[PDB]
Amino acid sequence: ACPYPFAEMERLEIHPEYNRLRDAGELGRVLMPYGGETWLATSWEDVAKVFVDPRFSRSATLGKDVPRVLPAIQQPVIMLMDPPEHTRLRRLATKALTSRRMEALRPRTQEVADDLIDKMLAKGAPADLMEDFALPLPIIMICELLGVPIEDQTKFRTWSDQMGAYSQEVVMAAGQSLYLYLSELIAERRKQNDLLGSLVRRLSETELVGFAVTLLIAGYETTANAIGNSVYTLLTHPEKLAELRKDLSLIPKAVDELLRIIPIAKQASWVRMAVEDVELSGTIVKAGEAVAIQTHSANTDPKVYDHPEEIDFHRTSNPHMSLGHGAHHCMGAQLVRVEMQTALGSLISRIPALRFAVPEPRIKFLRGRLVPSLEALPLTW
Ligand code: HEM
Repeated sequence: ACPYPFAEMERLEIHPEYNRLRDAGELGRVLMPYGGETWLATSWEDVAKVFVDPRFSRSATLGKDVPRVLPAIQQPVIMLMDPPEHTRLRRLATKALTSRRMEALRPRTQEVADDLIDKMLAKGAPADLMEDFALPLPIIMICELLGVPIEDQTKFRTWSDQMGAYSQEVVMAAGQSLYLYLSELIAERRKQNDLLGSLVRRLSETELVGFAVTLLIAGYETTANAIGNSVYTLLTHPEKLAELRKDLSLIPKAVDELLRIIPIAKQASWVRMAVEDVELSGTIVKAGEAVAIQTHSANTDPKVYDHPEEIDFHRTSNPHMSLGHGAHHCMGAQLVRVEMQTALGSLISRIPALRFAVPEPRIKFLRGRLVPSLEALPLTW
């Protein structure tokens, strides 16, 4: 078993191998740094199975020395649950966290988006979209979706930023301040029905605050990167920026085509566990063996997509895996699209003379994460 990761993904590209195996119709076996060897799925068909098939448990690695990447062991989160606990827990949260409820935020997003622009270009010459726009937009929208008082939208932020750049005694101090402030908020909503109110309706207080902290994590630093990384990719392919400044009616299907093509992690997912013998790619991953997935190789499979390694805003359908598949599919999906749609949309519309302030090859990324994130994205206009 050839060791994994294959190469520290510097910048935003992928190691050839993944696509090599997809096409080989080969299921990879790799040696992860911690825990042991794992299997590795790269095909759309075989990444679809691991997302949706019930022969693969996410439960079965809580408290375990499982084929992993970071030494720390994972601490029961929703994304580490199987049916029917997961299903009862998702079934409830879906009744509060609605696709409607999320479309309902588009007018606010416009405000914070279009006034985040106002400020940014109202300041200096060159800017840093990351600190001036890509990072603030999603926390502000997270807050607004929780119905956090705008008088604490900053104090709050400051707490979510110190989850690193902050001392150990003031990491947990932040978390505990966020946990105790987020229960009190749910306490001051039980007497009244928005998202936190709707959540109180069968969920335990423990699961209620749990979820509120999860959404913060699941969709803050991820949504930042999507906005950041997309702008980047769009500026290094203007044939396709231009295609969006001519008509903005495209941006929905664009957001999804940018989601397909940009890698969401620097490497393969947390591993799932086979709870019964399964065939993937002609191999019998036996019960107990572990399988990690690559969404990118699935998101550019020629057996599923035409001209995969090419952008195209007219794709009939777009069954990408950047936002998950089946039971555990991203329950921000709608908010994400909303955020990203209005984020890029105005951004483009407002400032159609946008460009890098530096030679792209010179635009640096970070070494100390699992998701690809720009260290800074300086621009001009
Ligand atoms: C902006 C880019 C985002 C991307 C690319 C993204 C991607 C994903 C992916 C790939 C999963 C797969 C879970 C899995 O099957 O392992 C997922 C799950 C999830 N995401 Fe997101 N997400 C984003 C933003 C958000 C936001 C903004 C929220 C909440 C406000 C959110 C909440 C969740 C939740 C709760 C799950 C777990 C659902 C479950 O386990 O049933 N995400 N997301």
